[PDB]
Amino acid sequence: ASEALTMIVNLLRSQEPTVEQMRAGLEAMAQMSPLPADVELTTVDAGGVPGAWVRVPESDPDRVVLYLHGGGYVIGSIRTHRDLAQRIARAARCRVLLIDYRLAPEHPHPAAVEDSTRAYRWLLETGSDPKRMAIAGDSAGGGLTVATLVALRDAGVPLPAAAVCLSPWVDLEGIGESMTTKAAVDPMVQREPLLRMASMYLAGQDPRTPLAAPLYADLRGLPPLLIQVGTAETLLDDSVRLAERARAAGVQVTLEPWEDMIHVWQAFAAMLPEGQQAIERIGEFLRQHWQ
Ligand SMILES: O=C(O)c1ccccc1C1c2ccc(O)cc2Oc2cc(O)ccc21
Ligand SMILES: O=C(O)c1ccccc1C1c2ccc(O)cc2Oc2cc(O)ccc21
Repeated sequence: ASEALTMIVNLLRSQEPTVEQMRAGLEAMAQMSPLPADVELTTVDAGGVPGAWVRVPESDPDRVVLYLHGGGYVIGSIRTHRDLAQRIARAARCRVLLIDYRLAPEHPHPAAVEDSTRAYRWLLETGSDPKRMAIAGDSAGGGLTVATLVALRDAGVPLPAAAVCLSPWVDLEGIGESMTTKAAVDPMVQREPLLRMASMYLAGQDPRTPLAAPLYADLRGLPPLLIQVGTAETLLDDSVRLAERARAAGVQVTLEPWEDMIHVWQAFAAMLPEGQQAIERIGEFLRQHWQ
């Protein structure tokens, strides 16, 4: 991989923090991403879920990604993922709706899925067309993407044109082979912090609850899925198992394992070339499915 990957890995290598410390730490890290001056942010009440529109000059205003941020269902915000959102808006030439879905442990499962489905229904109510829509998310948000599609389908809501999972988290038990075999080469995600966040999200519910852990959900009738994942990830086998399940359910899956990439490497696109290349691919995938 690019020499820039070492710079990122060193940043990650330099760190039992409380939830408040984890949240503040991510908000602090996000301050380092300068938001380009051509990015227009509009805060909105997305049908009872706080949100922000992210638009850039070449945003086709009728095309919309509902973006679901990562953070283990415990941390992250509209602000932490605003840079990833503006980069997707730019590559996909669309508007992005970022939502502040309810977080655990304060608001356990299924609050995140209630919020994501409510925001999607609100986009429909306010005139967005599903054939010009997609849902996308990273890590916990990638699992939330799959759960949101399952929940919308089950409620008879029309599904979007496509969906995008970046290093999705879909196994809340961490029993993928890669959780052991890639532990040595993953500088961000290990089994223990995952299980702690799963514990906060589940609040004693079955860890195979389908809308929490969509590795166990019925995926039949989902729209075309792009899964991007790094081979230097403990969560590699979450993407592999998700692709297996979706394909067995007849879903059109593109599984893209990026050699040597780390967890949500797209987030480091300002300094990591493979990050910007992966976002350009997301843009191409979405524009393909919107044609
Ligand atoms: O990053 C910013 O926009 C900013 C600018 C001036 C003062 C403070 C901030 C923020 C900020 C700076 C340091 C830090 O540790 C975190 C941090 O978090 C936020 C969060 C916001 O919602 C909104 C703003 C900030
Ligand atoms: O590490 C786990 O398996 C786990 C699971 C559920 C809740 C909390 C944790 C733990 C945990 C979470 C992340 C972290 O940074 C530190 C941490 O440490 C421990 C230590 C334990 O002895 C025992 C458990 C944990």
